[PDB]
Amino acid sequence: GPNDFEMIDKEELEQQTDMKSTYKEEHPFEKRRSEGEKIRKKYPDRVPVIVEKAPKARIGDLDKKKYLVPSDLTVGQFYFLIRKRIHLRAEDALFFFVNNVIPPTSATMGQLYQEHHEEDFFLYIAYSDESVYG
Amino acid sequence: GPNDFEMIDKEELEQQTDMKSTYKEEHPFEKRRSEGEKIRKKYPDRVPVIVEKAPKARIGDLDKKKYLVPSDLTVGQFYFLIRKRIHLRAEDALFFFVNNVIPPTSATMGQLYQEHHEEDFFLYIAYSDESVYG
Repeated sequence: GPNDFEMIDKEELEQQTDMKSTYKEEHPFEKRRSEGEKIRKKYPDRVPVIVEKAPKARIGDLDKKKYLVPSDLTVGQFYFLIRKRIHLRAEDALFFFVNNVIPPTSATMGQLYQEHHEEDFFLYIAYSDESVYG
Repeated sequence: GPNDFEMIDKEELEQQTDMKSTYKEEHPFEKRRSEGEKIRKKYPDRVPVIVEKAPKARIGDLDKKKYLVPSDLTVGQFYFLIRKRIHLRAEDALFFFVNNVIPPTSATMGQLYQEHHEEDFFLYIAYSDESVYG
């Protein structure tokens, strides 16, 4: 409601410790929100995901950071598809982080997007060789 | 199924960074699980909550750690009632952390317990004067 009070709640301060994103640094919020809003409108069966390396990760690079992922793929299948894009062995460690936390491997990409997408309509994922974002 | 393979999942490694608890260090898991199962059976309308101070918190002490909380109380109301037990002013900073994260102030204690109780059936909350757990 335009004339209703907006509650400011302590948990918003979690954003003080959000994961680093060069993507966010290079692109202003309004352009990001524009593109993610347009792409969610255009591929509603898919979610847009920015996949970036964690600051101290010792792990092979990824060419593209922007992915349109079917919303019914699990996180585990996404591990496989990113691993295949990085060209990692099955044994090479690969960890995802959403809001600094390893997401459930059973979870769907659509459920992660619904719960953790940002106000620019993008889901941000960091990847590392280690199990702690750092 | 006992004869079925148990999935070992990457997100379990989140527990490597679990918040400190003097309670868990002083009481072995099996005694805690016994008490949390018995107390969940006796009080189905309530959730058992362990409230302990964060390692770096500069904040008044709590005489008791063990609380039986009605599961329909909000996080905001639980803030108020813990505030009343510490005897803090309204304007004195007080933050809760569940699994290192500030919970939603609108969430119910029962929901928080459902998503975040540990295998001893206790919900663990740390409190601090600062907005980041440390």
